[PDB]
Amino acid sequence: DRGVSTFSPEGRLFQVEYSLEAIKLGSTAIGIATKEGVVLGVEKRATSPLLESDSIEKIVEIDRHIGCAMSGLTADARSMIEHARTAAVTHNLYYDEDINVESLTQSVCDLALRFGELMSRPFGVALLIAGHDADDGYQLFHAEPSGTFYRYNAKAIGSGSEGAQAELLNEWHSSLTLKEAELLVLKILKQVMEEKLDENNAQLSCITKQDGFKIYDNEKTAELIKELKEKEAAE
Amino acid sequence: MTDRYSFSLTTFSPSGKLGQIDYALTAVKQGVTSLGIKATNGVVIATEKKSSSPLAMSETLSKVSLLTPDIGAVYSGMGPDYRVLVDKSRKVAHTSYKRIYGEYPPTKLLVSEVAKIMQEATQSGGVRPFGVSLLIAGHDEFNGFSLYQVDPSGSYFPWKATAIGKGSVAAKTFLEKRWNDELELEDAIHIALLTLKESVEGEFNGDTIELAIIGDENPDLLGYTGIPTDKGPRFRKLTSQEINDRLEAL
Amino acid sequence: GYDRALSIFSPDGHIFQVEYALEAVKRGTCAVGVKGKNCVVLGCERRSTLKLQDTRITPSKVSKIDSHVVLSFSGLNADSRILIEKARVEAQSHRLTLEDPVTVEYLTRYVAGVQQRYTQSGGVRPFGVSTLIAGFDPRDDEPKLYQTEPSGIYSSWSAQTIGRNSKTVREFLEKNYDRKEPPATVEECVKLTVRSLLEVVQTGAKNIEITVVKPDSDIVALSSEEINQYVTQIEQEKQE
Amino acid sequence: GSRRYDSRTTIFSPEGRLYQVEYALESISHAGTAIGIMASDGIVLAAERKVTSTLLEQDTSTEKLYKLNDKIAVAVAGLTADAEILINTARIHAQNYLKTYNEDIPVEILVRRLSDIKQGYTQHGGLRPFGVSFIYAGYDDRYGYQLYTSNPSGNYTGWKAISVGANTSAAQTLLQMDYKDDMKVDDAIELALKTLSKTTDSSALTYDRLEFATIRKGANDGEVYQKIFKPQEIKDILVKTGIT
Amino acid sequence: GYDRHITIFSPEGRLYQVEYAFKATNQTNINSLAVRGKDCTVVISQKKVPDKLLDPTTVSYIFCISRTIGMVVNGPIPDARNAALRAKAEAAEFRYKYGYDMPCDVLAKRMANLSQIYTQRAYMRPLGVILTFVSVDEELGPSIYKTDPAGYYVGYKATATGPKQQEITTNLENHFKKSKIDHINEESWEKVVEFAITHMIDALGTEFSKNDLEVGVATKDKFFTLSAENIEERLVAIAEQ
Amino acid sequence: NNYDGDTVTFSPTGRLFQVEYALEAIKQGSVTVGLRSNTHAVLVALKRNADELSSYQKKIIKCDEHMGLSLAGLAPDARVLSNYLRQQCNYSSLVFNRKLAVERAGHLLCDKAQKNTQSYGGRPYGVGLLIIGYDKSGAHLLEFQPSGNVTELYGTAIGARSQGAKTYLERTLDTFIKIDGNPDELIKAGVEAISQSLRDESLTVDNLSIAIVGKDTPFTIYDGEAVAKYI
Amino acid sequence: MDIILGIRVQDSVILASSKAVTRGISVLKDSDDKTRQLSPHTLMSFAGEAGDTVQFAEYIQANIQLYSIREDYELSPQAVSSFVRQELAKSIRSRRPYQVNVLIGGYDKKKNKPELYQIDYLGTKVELPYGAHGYSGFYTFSLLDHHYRPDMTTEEGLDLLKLCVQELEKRMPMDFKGVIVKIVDKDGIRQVDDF
Amino acid sequence: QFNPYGDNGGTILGIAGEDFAVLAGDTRNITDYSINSRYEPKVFDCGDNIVMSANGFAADGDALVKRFKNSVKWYHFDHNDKKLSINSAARNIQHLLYGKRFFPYYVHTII
Amino acid sequence: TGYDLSNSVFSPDGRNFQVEYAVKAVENGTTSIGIKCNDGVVFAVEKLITSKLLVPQKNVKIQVVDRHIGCVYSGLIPDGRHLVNRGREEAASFKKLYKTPIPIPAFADRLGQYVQAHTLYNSVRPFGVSTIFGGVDKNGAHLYMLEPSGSYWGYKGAATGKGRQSAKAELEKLVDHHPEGLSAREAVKQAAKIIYLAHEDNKEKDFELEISWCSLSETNGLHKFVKGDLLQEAIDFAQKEIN
Ligand SMILES: [Cl-]
Ligand SMILES: [Mg+2]
Repeated sequence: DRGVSTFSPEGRLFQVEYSLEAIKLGSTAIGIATKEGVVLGVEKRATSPLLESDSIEKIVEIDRHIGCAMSGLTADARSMIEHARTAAVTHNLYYDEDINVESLTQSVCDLALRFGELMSRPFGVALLIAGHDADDGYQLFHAEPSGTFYRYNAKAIGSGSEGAQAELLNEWHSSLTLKEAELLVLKILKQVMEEKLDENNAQLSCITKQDGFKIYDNEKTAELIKELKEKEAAE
Repeated sequence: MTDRYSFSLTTFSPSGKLGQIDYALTAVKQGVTSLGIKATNGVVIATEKKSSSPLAMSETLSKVSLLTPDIGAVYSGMGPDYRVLVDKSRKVAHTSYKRIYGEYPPTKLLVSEVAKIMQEATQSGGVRPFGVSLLIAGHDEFNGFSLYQVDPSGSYFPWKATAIGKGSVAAKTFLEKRWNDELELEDAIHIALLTLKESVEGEFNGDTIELAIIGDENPDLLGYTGIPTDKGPRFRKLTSQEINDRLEAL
Repeated sequence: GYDRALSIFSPDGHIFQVEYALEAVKRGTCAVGVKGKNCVVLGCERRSTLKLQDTRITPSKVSKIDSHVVLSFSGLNADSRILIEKARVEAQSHRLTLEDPVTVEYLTRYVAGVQQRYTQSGGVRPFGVSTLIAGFDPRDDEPKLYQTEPSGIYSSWSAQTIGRNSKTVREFLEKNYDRKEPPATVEECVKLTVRSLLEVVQTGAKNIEITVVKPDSDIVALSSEEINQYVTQIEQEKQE
Repeated sequence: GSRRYDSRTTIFSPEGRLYQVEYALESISHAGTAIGIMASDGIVLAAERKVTSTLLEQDTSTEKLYKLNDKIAVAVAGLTADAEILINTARIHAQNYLKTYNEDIPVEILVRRLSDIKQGYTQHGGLRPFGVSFIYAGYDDRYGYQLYTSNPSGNYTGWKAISVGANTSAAQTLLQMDYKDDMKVDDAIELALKTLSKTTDSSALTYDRLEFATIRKGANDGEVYQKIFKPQEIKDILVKTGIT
Repeated sequence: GYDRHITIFSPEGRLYQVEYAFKATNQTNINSLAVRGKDCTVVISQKKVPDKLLDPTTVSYIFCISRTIGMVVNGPIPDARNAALRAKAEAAEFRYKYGYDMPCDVLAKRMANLSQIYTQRAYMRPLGVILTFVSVDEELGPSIYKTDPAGYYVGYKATATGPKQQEITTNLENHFKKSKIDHINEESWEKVVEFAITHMIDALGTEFSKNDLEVGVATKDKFFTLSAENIEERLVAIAEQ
Repeated sequence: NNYDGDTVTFSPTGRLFQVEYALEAIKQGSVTVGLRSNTHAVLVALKRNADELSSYQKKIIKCDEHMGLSLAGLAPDARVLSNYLRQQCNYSSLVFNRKLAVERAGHLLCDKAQKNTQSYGGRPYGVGLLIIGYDKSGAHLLEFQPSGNVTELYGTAIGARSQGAKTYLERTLDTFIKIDGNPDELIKAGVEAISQSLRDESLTVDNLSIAIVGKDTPFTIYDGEAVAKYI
Repeated sequence: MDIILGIRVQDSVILASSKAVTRGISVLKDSDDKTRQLSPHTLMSFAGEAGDTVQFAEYIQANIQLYSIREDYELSPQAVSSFVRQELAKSIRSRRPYQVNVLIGGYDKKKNKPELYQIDYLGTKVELPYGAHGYSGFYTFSLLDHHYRPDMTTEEGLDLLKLCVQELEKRMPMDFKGVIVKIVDKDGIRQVDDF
Repeated sequence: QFNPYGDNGGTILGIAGEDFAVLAGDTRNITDYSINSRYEPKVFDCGDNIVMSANGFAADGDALVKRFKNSVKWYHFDHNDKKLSINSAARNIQHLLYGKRFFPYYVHTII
Repeated sequence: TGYDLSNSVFSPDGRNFQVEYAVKAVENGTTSIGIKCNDGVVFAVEKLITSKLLVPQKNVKIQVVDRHIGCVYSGLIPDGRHLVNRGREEAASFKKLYKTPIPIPAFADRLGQYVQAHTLYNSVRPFGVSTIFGGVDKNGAHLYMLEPSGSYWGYKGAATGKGRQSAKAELEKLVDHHPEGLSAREAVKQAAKIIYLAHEDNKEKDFELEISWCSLSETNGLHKFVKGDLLQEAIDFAQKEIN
């Protein structure tokens, strides 16, 4: 057939580029960073109404100061999350401190290109890693299966990403509050989702310095959805 | 500097055939004729010494090989494949039997070990099957005299008499007419020489024919005296002169 | 060792070996899971091409992983044994170190993780198996039903079906299963499970197997005559 | 490198089938028929040899019926050399179980182990599968008399009566017609031979073509006896049932 | 047609890579000959130095494997040297393990077994060489044993290898048909070398200078190669009768 | 064509296509410039962003107090190779109490890249590196290509549109080599050189990345408002 | 761990095991159950080196419970005892052997018979009408040689066991803090709460 | 028998003030009754405003300091030139020491 | 067809096409030569000045093995370095076990067997260099040239790379006109001339000359680079002969 680590004539790894296509088929995930916190939201996308939607775990804790959202082949993310959790706890054991968000992201990204003929293929999932540390403050990172990561003020991944990213381009400013960022994630998710957005098929979360990483209750998200509908109807 | 062939080179085709085994059997068909006949008081195995050049000393190339003192082997197919199988067969007779039980293996179990080695070359990574069929003749105390065929697949069958290689179809028919359950060893040698003459083109004598027997114990060939239980090898390779004597009464 | 990458990405972002493993699941006999208010029922199809079988000794379709958790499946039978063995070993290992039996979610997450590993390891193909894992957590009366598939994704289901003609039975369950009020009793839950299998099976009672799991390690398999009574009652009500 | 020459023996087709397993089953369909029939007081194993030659030494020959221990036997359909690799592994597993628990291995446990070995060759290692199907005939004190079959996929199932190898479709129809649950060993012997007699590709069924065996709990004082039939004994049972 | 790229059977029962290795044997366009005397074994080979920039003393296809065993190769020099180094190592290891000098025929068998493995195992290619081993064995006397890329080997009364092997072979065949003996009935090795050169001249139809030939001689307890001046002495004696 | 499936295969004209395809990944990467005098050595790098919300990808990596590089191509491969350089610099210090020579550092990178081009299964590195340093024989600049070829130079550039900067340096050779004991003027010449490879975009405060090493100057990276001076 | 006793009567097996856990100078606990249920009709008591005892017992328990799930069947006491013996016989030639002695009391549901197996740390197995490990047997075997009959009831077995414990409380130097008693019969395993 | 340990003597002293800290050590190095050196530095600046001394067997002491200095270097590389805090340095040193739990560094360390 | 896609496959000719393709990489490289003299050997190489930005005298191509052997090569430069690294390991293990420095014929076979091994398997690629090497040992001076196949011979003069035919012609004249032999200092001058004459094949870009030598009288049998006045004297001699 052909090598798994083969370069194309344009200078790209075939398998990495093909894994990026798998990520485009995944459900939408959006992250927005502010000076009051970082918000992480996802489309759950249940395949049938009999599927108990609360069991769809696409937003995940890594440590108290670091959260994570995913998009693509979500089964592939489990070993990445396991590595991130171990790296976070291990660094606390060795250094008696919280691990930097950038360093954690870098550790996850070191796994990415360990494939060949090590694992047999790249990961088929992208991650939004959000967190806080004392040095660089509130941060959001986009971790790809290429091994590259970019920091972002705001970022969308998955099926509605290019449409969502253009919307984040206009809406984001440096003075955004946390409440404003929550509504903005819900707004953009509602725009790109196929099914109608409610508390059962979409999930919010955030990371603040005081309270750490929290996945929002369905009752709490429901109120923020009701608040969004009223403010859009207001003009 | 890596052996990356960890996968099978013999696989099933859509029709259920194992191609490499069939092709190995084709290589055996092209090979020179060899045969085996079982008598009441012995077994005979025989083949043609097809000399590659008249300058070559055909005595140095032994197609008929001693495996144990009571077991012998002959082949049809690829000679080098046979030679390494004889080396492995001799060794496995010691390692997996004599060093455990203090005695040589019975014919059927040595055959079984050779068969196993040939099966593994039909399934293991990065190898082709052996391109030979073997005829193994032997004696042991509890089973008596026996004759076995072993094919490239690892399959083996016991025979009263048979032939393999070039003219095996004709030779097997000739043996069906002549064989009976009351044959003495000398009668079986006579029938072996008659059968083999049909498949040989050129010269037919003791120098161009290789023949061995599994017969009576040969205390004169043992090399020592003083142990009553050790009576000598039952395997004996017939000399060039001994073959020519029987060709006059032919 | 044989290191060859069998599960790889294709230009359109698909892993064909994983998707072809789902086709093996589609071929397999139908399996269904329905959870009531205080029970879970696992229904399974037995194809009637095979008669002259010995039903005492033939491998049963529902397998106990521990005394409180069961696993049924659709797909390659031989593959399913490997997952069942690993799950049984992990169940005892969890009891040994945590001093507590596995939760149904934990056992599912383990089986799912094994399935995922076989989609990005060299020299191996994915499992041609999807599972339904059902039971009750220790000291808990809330019913649990999960599903896994060759890719390694897992999720919780009020009711679910897998295998051949699972599209049809999932259609049936989507209209007949009410979340606000599930099957209150064991009878109601078994009846709904048998009804859902009767959409596809197209034969009496020998082709249906039922296993009821209740809280506190109370697992029982129904006999032919017990199931045949449900089959009789369903069709007599249907004639109207 | 070496990738070029790899057949990839452990992959799915687009339809979700294992290529090599399916092709191995096609190989087995050409092998000599083997039949197993289970009765209330015993089990019968009957099998047809493939290589009819007058010069084959039959009384010392064994291609079909093999002993695994005193309580368990197998009938083979497929490559004999492949089967012997698996047979010797099964003989060892039985003795490992006896050494560990001081009890003879239950039939299903032995069958599962062999079936798991076959499964492994379809999922990993990049090697061809074993081109063998087994009929297992055995007894233990839990389930009594048992018949199983396994095939190259590693799947196994239990049976009251079953056939493997050639003409199984035809054979299984005939067995399904005449089999009854209250049947006995002597009747099952007759059924096995009659089924082979009709399905055989040969002109007539004779003693030199058959391997035959019984497992009876009709030994002296409630024990279980494995009888591998000799050539003369197969000839006698052919006259008795009225086939020759 | 991947059955022609690696060492697996073709439908005819053939190994094409083995056959193509046999063709690599003649790539050098050199002919070798070996004969046996009473007390000795002689091996001669053509020596061709086309480039004037080459150091002719380093151009050789005859190898001293051990004190008793010499080896001439027909085939490309890298594979020849591969085979030489292995044979040297095997001969030394044999002496260490079993306490006596490796016999010529046993070394030939060993190297032939190694060649067989390359015809059966896919990852190893055959060596594109024919190896002619010579000695005066302490049990068997003057000995010539030859190995090829099939893993075939046999003993020889005399032998020849190369593009024009058949012409040399028939010339030798016809001599032994007259004499009715398995060797050159001659006391000194010098006259056996003269026989070898003479019969190569007759068979190939070409004259030889001192620099056109390469000679190896096995006697009891040593194998040695002749210098250009030693060969010249041989050529003078042939011309003078 | 048929000879580009893996790195172990020569083409009929004696070419290694996988290595050449890896070389192509460098040309797609963002521009980076290297230059030196007798006293100092400078790296200048144009960092690339994904979009306006994203950060600009870091191009320069520190290897030791006296040595570091700039990258162009696959960043993860630059991380692997820079980590190897960090270790080799470190081994030299711990075992021999010796700062690793820049020339010897280049030789080590060459040999590491080579092994991936001759063996099956592996792939070539998909990145080019500009290594600067100050050792016992003064200032040095190296260019690394993943074919294995490493070259010592007065100045160079790699990446997209790098030919523009490379021509400027070829003209300026006699001027900038003489900028001794003046780091700001040497950086100016590097910033003016990288400007010749720009089209449409210009050098902003979070776009530009500069590094310097010299006689009494450790390897230090300047980003953000620290490079506003040079815009 | 100090005293473990076993006695096989007509229709049951009774195991008695001491409650004390002592480290050096102090008695750390006086209510320790030195036993594990391997299967519903098979109980294993144990004594030996600290740590090793529980680790070995729980390891055996896990393996028998694994077998029970896999086959949906209970192994006979004889089969469990043979498995345990092999594990100990393997252990004795290891880098660090298990220093654990055990009694296995089981009711064989097939044969309708109680069975008692005594196995030491070397893998020395014997089936016995009554058994003990350590210094206990120096006092208790002579008693049982006098008072034991094979046709005794479970109540008679418990009285005979009281006579063993009284003797051990009189003549042994260590305070073993009484015994937990467990009965294994056709109905399973139960603990005698007052002894 | 070979003894892998030795005693190089020496004495060290750490005192913490309100906005400062001192680490003092004598400069004498000895074996048995011989003086090896009258000035052999034992207290080291390790970077990030941390001073260290590992007194006892000097070869193990030098090895430990060398490994910690290297740990600071790699902490900078791996975590974006972040300053290693004294509490974090201490926890790192615990792992360096406990790594040789069954073949210890024969030293008493103060930072 | 398909016989050229995989290393170690014989074609129906009896050829290994992958090795022949490696030779094309060698033919594409710059010119390098070797001259055997009375008591030693001289090595020289053409270094193409791609740009003014290349630092003169810094990108050294000729490599030393042990202290007595010089190695130069044409083709893929990294493959040459890999081969010299192996050569250094082989020379070290020889000296470790046997004490004496590795003889030149012994060293030649160590490289030869290693290069030949990279024609035995499809999992590796052949070497894309031809290597000219030699020095002084106990038996005197030795010059060798080693090809991608593993093939090597001893030489009076050797040449490889793009200008090899031009160089070979010039070397052949020296062999005919000096049968009694050439001195070490003469061989340096002649080496400069031959590289300058061979530069007509790579005449687009200007070049830099690099020479090294081992000689019993002139360097005590050790490998040294020709530097300073002796290098300039050889350049002047070469410049005079072309004009
Ligand atoms: Cl050998
Ligand atoms: Mg091969």
